Parts: sequence; C-alpha cells; structure tokens
Amino acid sequence: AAQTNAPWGLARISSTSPGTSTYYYDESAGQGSCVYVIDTGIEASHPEFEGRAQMVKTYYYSSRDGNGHGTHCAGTVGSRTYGVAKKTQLFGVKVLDDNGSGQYSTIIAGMDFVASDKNNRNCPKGVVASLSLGGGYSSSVNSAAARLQSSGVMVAVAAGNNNADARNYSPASEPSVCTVGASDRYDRRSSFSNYGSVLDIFGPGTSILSTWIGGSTRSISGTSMATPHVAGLAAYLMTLGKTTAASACRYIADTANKGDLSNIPFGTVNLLAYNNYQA
Ligand SMILES: [Ca+2]
Ligand SMILES: [Ca+2]
Ligand SMILES: [Ca+2]
Ligand SMILES: [Ca+2]
Ligand SMILES: [Ca+2]
Repeated sequence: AAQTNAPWGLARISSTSPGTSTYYYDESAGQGSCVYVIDTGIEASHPEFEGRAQMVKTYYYSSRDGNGHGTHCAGTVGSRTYGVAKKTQLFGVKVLDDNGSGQYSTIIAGMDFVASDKNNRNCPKGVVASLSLGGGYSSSVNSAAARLQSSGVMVAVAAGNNNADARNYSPASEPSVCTVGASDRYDRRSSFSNYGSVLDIFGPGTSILSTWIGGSTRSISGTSMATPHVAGLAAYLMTLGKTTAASACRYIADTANKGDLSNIPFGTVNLLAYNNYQA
C-alpha cells in the first residue's frame, strides 16, 4: 500500500532517505494489534479513527480529550491519513488533564491500568502503549513503565523536549522501554529533542500533522509526536509477525536507518525508525 502526499514523518519511516512524499506500508497496517495512548484522551469520534478508537479509562471528570495532544498522538499511531498503523485498535487512557498536565501518581495508575486492561481486550497481534509525556526523573514512574513493558506491552515513551540528557526525565530514563527522540524533515535531531545513552530510537517529531480535537487537524512538534510514530511502527511490525512486544524496540533499532541524523551528540544512537517496506 502507498499513501501519496503523506505527512513527511510517515514518508520518512518508509524511506531510507529524507524528502520523499509517499508512505509505503504493508496493507495489514497493524490490524489485530492494540495501542494504548496514555495521554489527554482521544476524540474517538474523529472521522480519521474510523471507529477504531475508544476511551477505556479516564482519571478526570470526563474521558473527553479537551486538549488535543492525545488525539494528535493517537492520530499518528493509527488515524487513516496521519497514522503509521492505519488499522490498529486505539485505546485512550486519560492520565493528563485538559491542560496536558498529570500527577505522577495518575500516570503510574494509567500504566498499571493498561498492564491489566490489555488482558480483557482481543489484541491477537499484541499490545503497544504510547506515552507522549514525561517529567523529571522519578524512580516510581520509571518502575511503572518497566512494569507495563514486563507485562507484555511494547512501551514507547517520549525522550522529552529539554534539549538535554533524557537520563534526568521519566519515563524517558527507564532503560527497559523504548525511549524515542525526535527528528525533523531534514534528518536533524529536532532542536528540542532530548538525547543521551537512554534513547533507543528517533522518530519524526518536528512539524507532524495529525488529528486534533473538534474533528480538526494540526501540525505540532515534540518527542510526543515521535513516540507515536514508533508505537505505530511497533504495532505495524507486530502485526507483520516480525517482532513481539518484548523485542520490538530492539527490532526497530536493528532495522532502523543508521547514521542518517545530524546533530546527534556522541553516545546517542543515530537510529531513525524505518519500516523496511518492500512492495
Ligand atoms: Ca539513509
Ligand atoms: Ca473512559
Ligand atoms: Ca480535565
Ligand atoms: Ca514529552
Ligand atoms: Ca530502552
């Protein structure tokens, strides 16, 4: 399958080279996989989700995404037009309020919720969690992300937007999950992207067009936008039987575009998520 005039990030993850416009992907498109988007919620009614999105948990008064950030991330995972894994099942877990903030205790509860909730969903190709969030180092937040990964979920987390070593941020600094840096359309490290030894992978994170609330779209930038590329790519590869939740991050790193990125500090991986699609 070939989506012409795709958002640059989708094109990028199906190319060895920057500056292409076509997203090439296997038609299976993550069908049979589940991705939990642990965020501000998902506007499941957005036509771009084609009925494949549903809120499964909220830690606030409403499950509605009053912010947009969760809906954007969900759109990069699995919307029709903006998504890596266009046939994945999206499940919204609202751990962030409508300002995009959330207490650590709530984010941890939302991770533990996914680890349990996945057991009562039909996700035959496996389960992914996309955590486009983060704050300062917290051993308890990292432990929660480690548990969710251990439970058999491919956890992808944002490296953070501090232009600093991700070692000081959580859950970015949890070694066992897939910590995702951001790149731009020219294969530079996104100016804001965290870096460091704990990064597993980069994905497109600068000027990412996806779904927004009110049935809209917009382009925003962040390691929050890179993370769902990787989460969707994991869902896609798991559906293709190429990898499993336990190994997807390593598989994505192993199969990444290597050495393509500029402004990668020594000791940070130079790896850009790539689906290796061959028609
Ligand atoms: Ca290349
Ligand atoms: Ca709910
Ligand atoms: Ca709220
Ligand atoms: Ca972040
Ligand atoms: Ca890791």
